[PDB]
Amino acid sequence: AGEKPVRMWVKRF
Amino acid sequence: NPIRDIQDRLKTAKFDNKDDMMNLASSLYKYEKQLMDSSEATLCQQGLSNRPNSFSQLSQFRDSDQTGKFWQNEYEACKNFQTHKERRETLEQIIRFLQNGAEEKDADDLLLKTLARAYFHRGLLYRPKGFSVPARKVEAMKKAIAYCEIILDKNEEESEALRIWLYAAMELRRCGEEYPENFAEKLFYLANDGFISELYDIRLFLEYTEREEDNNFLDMILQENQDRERLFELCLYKARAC
Amino acid sequence: EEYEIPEKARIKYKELLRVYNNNPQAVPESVFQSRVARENVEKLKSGDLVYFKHNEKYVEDIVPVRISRTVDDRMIGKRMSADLRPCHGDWVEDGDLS
RNA sequence: UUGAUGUCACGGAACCUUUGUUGUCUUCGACAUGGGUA
Ligand SMILES: [Zn+2]
Repeated sequence: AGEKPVRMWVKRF
Repeated sequence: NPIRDIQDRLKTAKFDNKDDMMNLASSLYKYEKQLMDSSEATLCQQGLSNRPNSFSQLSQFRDSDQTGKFWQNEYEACKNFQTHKERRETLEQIIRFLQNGAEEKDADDLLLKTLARAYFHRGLLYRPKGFSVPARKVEAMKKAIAYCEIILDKNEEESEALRIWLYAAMELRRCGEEYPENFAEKLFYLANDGFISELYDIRLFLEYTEREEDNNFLDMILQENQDRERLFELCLYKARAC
Repeated sequence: EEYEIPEKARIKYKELLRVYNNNPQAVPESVFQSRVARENVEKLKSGDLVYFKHNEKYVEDIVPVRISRTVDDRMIGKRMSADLRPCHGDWVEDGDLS
């Protein structure tokens, strides 16, 4: 539920 | 319509203004009173127009929030009713409505003056039912004294409160009761206040003379105009003065 | 860039919550229900992730998921003529008569 | 906590007056659900 921010890899086009 | 009166007060009402807020309170007070009585005005089933604006104005008034001035005008309506039955009934309603305000510590003197005067006038209207003086008449005159003494403690020389105190004290004497404790002191203060050119007050100054032998008020009595309705009272007063 | 939440949008969202919870056609399995329905959310708290619609400074509508319900911004009393409403009825305006 | 040759206080009905009343058919059909694809 987003209580702790998380870093993830995102790919866009 | 009491409701139509409230609606008109809401159209032109300035809350900083005191004249408008007195009229608005009068319309609100009158509407509530007609509801308690099962009068034919209770058949009005309509409501206030412009609800969002009417609600805001009414909500500001309740946060901004006189009882004395509304009821004072209700008493002045009593004094004009011809029949004693009409006056006795309306004095009944004034006494019961103003009893709550008298209990409050922060009680306006106008509220207390109106209630004491309503007790005195109701005391005059008690019809005897026996050989004895009515016990209710004595109680009414004593209650009027008690309310006036609330005002007189704060201000020992309140003009109207002294007169109502002295009116009830005289009627206690007429009922076979003795004068109250401070009758001599309350009577002296009204003499200091001045002279009132009213028949119902001249007799108070004559009582002052008979106790203090002060001649200043006597010549004023003898100069009264003789065009009044109760001429027999004035002739008796001048004979006492002469 | 932030937008303000008026009391109107909070009331609409609180109406949305009770619609999710009181669903007679909801799936019997609480795992298949949404987070709003499963945990029985009854108010909007800090740190909640939502989708919001805003105009200029203020926000308009709030939904918990991408495709959700659009709660009406008026009571149904405002959707009929004021003359057709009950002569003695309830208060459908803004603010509380209490 | 009385005073005395003098108390009808069993000498005095908390008494009198006010409708828990008013308004409401045990009635009934359209959804529910949030993405997925690129
Ligand atoms: Zn109607």
